[PDB]
Amino acid sequence: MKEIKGILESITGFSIPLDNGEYALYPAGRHLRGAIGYIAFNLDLPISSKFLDFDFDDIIFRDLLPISKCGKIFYPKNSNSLKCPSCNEIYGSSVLRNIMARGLSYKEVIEGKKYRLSIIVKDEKYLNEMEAIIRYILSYGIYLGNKVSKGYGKFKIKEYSIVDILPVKDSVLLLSDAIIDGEKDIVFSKKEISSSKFEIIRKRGKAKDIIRNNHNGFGFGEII
Amino acid sequence: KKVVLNINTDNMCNFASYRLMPFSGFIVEKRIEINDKNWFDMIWNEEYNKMRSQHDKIIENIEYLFNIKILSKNRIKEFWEEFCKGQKAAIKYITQVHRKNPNTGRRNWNPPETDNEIEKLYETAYNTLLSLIKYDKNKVYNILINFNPKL
Amino acid sequence: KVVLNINTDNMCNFASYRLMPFSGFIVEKRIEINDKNWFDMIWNEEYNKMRSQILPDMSHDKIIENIEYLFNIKILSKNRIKEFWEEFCKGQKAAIKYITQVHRKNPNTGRRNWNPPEGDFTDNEIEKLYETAYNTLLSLIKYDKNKVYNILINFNPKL
Amino acid sequence: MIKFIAFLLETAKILIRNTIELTKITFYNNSVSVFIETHNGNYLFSGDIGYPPDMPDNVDYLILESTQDELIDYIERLKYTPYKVFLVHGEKEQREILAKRIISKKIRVELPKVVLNINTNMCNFASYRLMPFSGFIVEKDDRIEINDKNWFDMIWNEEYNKMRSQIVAEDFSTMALPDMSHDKIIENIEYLFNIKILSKNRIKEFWEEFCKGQKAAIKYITQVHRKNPNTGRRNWNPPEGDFTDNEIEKLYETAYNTLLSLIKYDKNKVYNILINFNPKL
Amino acid sequence: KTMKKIYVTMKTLSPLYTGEVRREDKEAAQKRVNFPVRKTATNKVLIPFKGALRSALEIMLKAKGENVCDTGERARPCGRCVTCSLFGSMGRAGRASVDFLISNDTKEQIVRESTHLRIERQTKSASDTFKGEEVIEGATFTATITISNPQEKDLSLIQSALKFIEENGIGGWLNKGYGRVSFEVKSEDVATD
Amino acid sequence: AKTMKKIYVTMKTLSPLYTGEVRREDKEAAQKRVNFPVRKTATNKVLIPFKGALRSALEIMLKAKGENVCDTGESRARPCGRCVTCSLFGSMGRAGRASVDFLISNDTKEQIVRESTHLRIERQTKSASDTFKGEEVIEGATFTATITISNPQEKDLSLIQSALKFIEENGIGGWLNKGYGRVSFEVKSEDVATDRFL
Ligand SMILES: [Zn+2]
Ligand SMILES: [Zn+2]
Repeated sequence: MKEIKGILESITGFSIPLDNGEYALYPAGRHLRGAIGYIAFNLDLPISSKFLDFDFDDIIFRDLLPISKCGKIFYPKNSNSLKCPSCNEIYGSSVLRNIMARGLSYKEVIEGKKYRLSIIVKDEKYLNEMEAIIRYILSYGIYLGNKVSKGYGKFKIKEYSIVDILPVKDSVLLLSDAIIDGEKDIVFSKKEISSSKFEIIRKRGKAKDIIRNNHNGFGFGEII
Repeated sequence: KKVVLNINTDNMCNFASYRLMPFSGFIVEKRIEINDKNWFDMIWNEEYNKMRSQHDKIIENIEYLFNIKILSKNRIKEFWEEFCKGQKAAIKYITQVHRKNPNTGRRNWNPPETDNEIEKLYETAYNTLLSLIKYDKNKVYNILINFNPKL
Repeated sequence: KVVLNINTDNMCNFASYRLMPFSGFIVEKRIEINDKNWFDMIWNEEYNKMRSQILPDMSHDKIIENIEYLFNIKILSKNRIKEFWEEFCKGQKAAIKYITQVHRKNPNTGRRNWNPPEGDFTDNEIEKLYETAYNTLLSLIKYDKNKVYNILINFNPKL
Repeated sequence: MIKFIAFLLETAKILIRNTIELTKITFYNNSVSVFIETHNGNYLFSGDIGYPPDMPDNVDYLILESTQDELIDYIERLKYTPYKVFLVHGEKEQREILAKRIISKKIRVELPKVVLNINTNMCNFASYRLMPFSGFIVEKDDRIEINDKNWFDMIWNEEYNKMRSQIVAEDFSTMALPDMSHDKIIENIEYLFNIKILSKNRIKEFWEEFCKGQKAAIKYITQVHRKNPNTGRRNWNPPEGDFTDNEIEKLYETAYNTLLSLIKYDKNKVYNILINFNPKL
Repeated sequence: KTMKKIYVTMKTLSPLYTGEVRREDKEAAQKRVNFPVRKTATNKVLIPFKGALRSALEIMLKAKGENVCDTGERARPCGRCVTCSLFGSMGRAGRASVDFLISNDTKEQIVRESTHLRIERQTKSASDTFKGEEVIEGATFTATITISNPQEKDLSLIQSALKFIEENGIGGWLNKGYGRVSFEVKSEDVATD
Repeated sequence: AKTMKKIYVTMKTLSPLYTGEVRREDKEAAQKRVNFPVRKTATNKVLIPFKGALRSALEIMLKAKGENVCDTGESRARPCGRCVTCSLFGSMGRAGRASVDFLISNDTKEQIVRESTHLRIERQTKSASDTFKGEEVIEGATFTATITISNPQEKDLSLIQSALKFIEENGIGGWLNKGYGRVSFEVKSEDVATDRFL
């Protein structure tokens, strides 16, 4: 049970359009999965062959919450923002920046900031599978958010560290959105290359918050 | 007493048994660092900024001025932006764009699509939107929705 | 390591940061930082190698006072100060030759190529003002480029 | 123009007794050689030699090869002897040994961005003519030129002037100026703004030199107000009006005193003063 | 699988303009510059680089006679052309993903505020002026073209569209001389890391 | 659609040539050593705005013939999108067919840009009241610009050459009343199939 800890810098800005008009303040781990899925698809790996399944544990992509100036990690309930325990920074809406292109109205979060990579492999076969794509993305670049082909959302890894997992026991604070059948609306997709099938898979669950026993886990539902 | 260099040491010539490069410097004292002009343009900007830290009649008139392009979609959007900002920004905005420059004589309104008629239509724009600056914001929204679809 | 080979006089103060406008040559030698003098000496050393194979001292305040006085009588105009800046910038032997050229009393005419003084002065003293001008402008050549520029932009800004 | 690699020829861009007409191309037998004609040239790629071959009818260029007597026999018996022969496809010393004999028959050889000399002396040392020179290679966007230390001296002096006249001593950094109330500052700068002594460029330049400290503003206002000894001219714009000569001087003095009195006011205060006059900054 | 990587270096030979798209940054620069250049928050200049490629290949391959749809106009990619297979269609994902053209340089070195006019033709005098910002010449920009499942007709089409960008220009104000550039290209095939 | 007209224009100055420096930082850096710097590239080559010269030349000459050509000269005016200058140089709803490159010189500043000394003389005293320095591009300096016309008609060549004789008569750049900017044009025209890069 190892990890892939990483500081990723946005070279180009990124955009993820949640419902009713809201945009993601940070890139989610579902996008870090999806992009690595395309990457493995073109790298001919068994990770690629498995990425169709959502319940695929082993390799789990926690969301990419941002790093503060104090070398630590921002934490989010009822607070559409991010705060850190050093209490130095509030990362929020101000980072959105509305872009009016030709006929296109959308918003993105600006670049120049740093985000976490944390892929908790449990079996070492998929650790080697993950090492190869980490040594790929270090070479070229990963594309998170919409408009990947236009160039939006390039992240360069500055630090590829193969760290080790010490599990957690609590009954804890959700870093992302659990899927318990609570009240948070969580929407995502299952775009299927070599089937020409796209489906928007919608779910409900818990917001990003207070949470209590087994907790055999914890990339929508993450907690620490 | 220490020295640190902050300019690229890669695109440099070789001549006369010394690997030399002509370069422009900005020797800073703190160590003694040698910076280029990009750092000096930076510091010059950032010290600058630092110092730089410190009712049917209006419908008929707006329907007239939409066709001869005096008031325009950008003008509707920014006048409605001043109204949505409040009332002081509205008076400041229409005072600013009605402000005929005493040097050149050209107003900031868009031209109609004589000079007496030009002044009369620009005054019509002033009394029209300055009358509109006092009404309720819902009425301003419904009148401005008809001509600019977005705002 | 890196060695600067420049005396750090003429350092201004931009906000809270001390600052020097400067031009030089990165030398990958001790990664030395060398001035233009270096380049002139090494150019002439390679010229001699290639072809082979086939000043009085005056105080600074006295220099300001004398250049002040000679500026007021218009012996040292800004045309003279500008051309002296050109001939000093070109080098020192050029500045020596230029100052000897303007100070050389021509044996056939008896005329110095300076500008005459404004005002009534005896011919002996007018000559002594000329010799004073020779002494200061020659003594100016012993200094570096930076103090020469800083001295003569108070009298000809643009020089 | 032949570019050596085989043999490329740039006129049609062909690369090496009936006549095929593409650039008149015609293959004579070597006992095979090709004679190409173009408006700028009559080139001959001979190939190798074996004894009575078939030389073309004027062969302006003759690109031959050898590794010795037969090469020269073929160098003769060709009407209108070539301008330049080319010695290819052989060992270098044997090519030079043949080439000495093509020079003895007075025929020129060449053994296998535009660059401009902006130089100026000569020496006759050894077999070749020369001039020793240390210089500079500039690589402009369509030329590559050669210069000496006089040109480097001129651009070095231009860089020194451009970099000295770019940073003042205590600008943007951290007394005895005049003092006058805000109301008289209003009346004076209104009056000196209608007539053009205090104009929007001058208010803007006061704003930049005030943001760069009080002393930069004092230096700017003094050098604007400094009357020349010779011309007697100050760097103000002339007032538009009758003002004969003495209230001209009192009016420039009013501009001097009003700006110098405005200097010790607060930065936000002089900002609220100036934007009524110059809306920009 | 093979993945084409096309490193695209662009030396500008003419002033360059691309309008800022960020609305709050546009009103932030509007009191100073009427036409702000599209910048980063890293303070770097990026240029849109896919629709120039797609438009170049569209007009060129159109007049060659290859069946392409014009994605200028109600524009709808088909899914059939060389253009829809290369750069993308509605359903089928684009084989080519082309980066923004970020400069190797920052903004205080390469983009400068400038002056543009509108001159009356009878009085021969500047009737209007405005501060549009513009990118200096010789400023080198960089992108990577990520092509997946390549054909043999992929190198030539990308360099042909790059030469069409070299003659038409990139960015905005394309008819008053803005954006005339040159391209240096370096290609590689990557299959296994 | 299938063809483009290419107009290689080589222009050689028969007079001193002044166009103004446009960039604020370049101007303010050279508002000290010279007071009217000319337009430079950062590759140190002289820029001349060419499209407005041709567009102005065509609009004056076509209003002289009485054709229903508009005028984008007055403040904040409107391209009607229906004239021949509106078809050639563009409107607000449609772009211009004739993409007009900047007049790029083949030399740099030390070869063609010279500083100067321009004066203002008092009429009664006959003395120099004012002095100011201003850069100019020399006579005999030559420049290139490529005008590329997509969707060509028959008359784009004739209108572009006619505009170039009008530019020769009036001048190009600034200080046109003092004799600056009088030039001569040479044109090499070529028809092009648009797919020649394939
Ligand atoms: Zn299609
Ligand atoms: Zn029109």
